[PDB]
Amino acid sequence: GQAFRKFLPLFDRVLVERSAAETVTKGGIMLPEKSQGKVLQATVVAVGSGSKGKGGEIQPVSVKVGDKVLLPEYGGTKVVLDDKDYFLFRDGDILGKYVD
Amino acid sequence: GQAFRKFLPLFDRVLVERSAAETVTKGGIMLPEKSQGKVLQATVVAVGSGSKGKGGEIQPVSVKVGDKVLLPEYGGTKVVLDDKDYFLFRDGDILGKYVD
Amino acid sequence: GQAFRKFLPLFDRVLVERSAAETVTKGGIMLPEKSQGKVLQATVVAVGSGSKGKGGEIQPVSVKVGDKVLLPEYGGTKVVLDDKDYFLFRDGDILGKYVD
Amino acid sequence: TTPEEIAQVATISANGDKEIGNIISDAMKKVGRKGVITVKDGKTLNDELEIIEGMKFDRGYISPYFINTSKGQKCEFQDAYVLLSEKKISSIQSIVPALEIANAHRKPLVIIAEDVDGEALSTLVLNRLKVGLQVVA
Ligand SMILES: [Mg+2]
Repeated sequence: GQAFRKFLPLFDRVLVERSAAETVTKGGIMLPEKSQGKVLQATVVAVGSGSKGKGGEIQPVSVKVGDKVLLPEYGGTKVVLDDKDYFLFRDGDILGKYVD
Repeated sequence: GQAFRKFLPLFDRVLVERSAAETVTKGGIMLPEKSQGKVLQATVVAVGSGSKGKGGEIQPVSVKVGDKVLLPEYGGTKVVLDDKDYFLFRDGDILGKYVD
Repeated sequence: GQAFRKFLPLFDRVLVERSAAETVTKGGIMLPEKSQGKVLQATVVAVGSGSKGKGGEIQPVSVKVGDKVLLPEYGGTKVVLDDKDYFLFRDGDILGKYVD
Repeated sequence: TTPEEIAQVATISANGDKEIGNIISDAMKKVGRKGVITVKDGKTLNDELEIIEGMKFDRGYISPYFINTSKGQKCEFQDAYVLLSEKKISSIQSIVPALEIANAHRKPLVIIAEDVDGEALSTLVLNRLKVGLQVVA
């Protein structure tokens, strides 16, 4: 498992950083910050060692560090690292990764 | 799994796009857009790698990209790819597919 | 599985067509249509490929196409094929088949 | 057939007051013989005639921050776009494209609607007080 800023999540837990919320549209219209909601696009900054769903070997996490992923509405835990916000999810709670 | 528009769904999730809602009948009567409801017909544009029902091998998705499917009323996640709406379902949530 | 009207249900899903409700008794008294309810007798017109209840092999559906079956009062999904009504049930939801 | 006859009728009917007859003849010259003339009280000793042209209605601002003319505490635009809504504009997505048009064409925007809720008001006031968008609701 990968550790981010002296933090290593346990089991199949993925620590991500949410992307910056948009404030200016394509046409130049500035947006209010209060009506921005929560950003569903994140990047994976830490992964766990995985879980033991099958006996014997350990299962690696499907995502890796440096992958942009799509988050669900609910299911994250707020982790404060150096007064910066990150969100802890499960491996199965991730909807899908943007590939390039 | 197969990605669509730089988006690859994870596990057994399937990304589809709903078919265009009908607006004129076969007799020639135009329909109001607010009474159209939700279109249950879709086509599979992206598939995931699948889940692991048994130990060892990984189970692929039953549907493939390019298959027309019938969706349930509830159980989809709205995904906004380049300001176009797609819907993420599970592999087991698909009711059936239209063969030809 | 066996398709019907270009529709093949997925997993252990059975598409049936409900029998016609009775409108005239054995003596000659006509029935109102609004009190007929739902017919619990149907015939199997499409079967899926089955479910992976055990590892390895695929389990065939217990019913086949052309079997008269008894439906539970809850558990069906309405499917409109060629502007005609059919119902999707699970394989285990079917109560019993009329043998002859 | 003459406005002098109109003034004579209005003067005779107002107990020989020729100023009332003259002011009714002027009002009827301006807004027409079958036009709308409304009598109300005045805070001044003398009678006066006010002509309201165009489409004036008794609905003010929604936000006081829309003032761009501090001399009369009023909003003043020229050659302005107008967006008319039969329903109350509530979602931000219902106001972003109109603001995008009004900014891409560099023209003011008057949004006349049933009401404007807090999200759309916050977007309008933020774009007025931050980047300088000529809008009024
Ligand atoms: Mg009189």
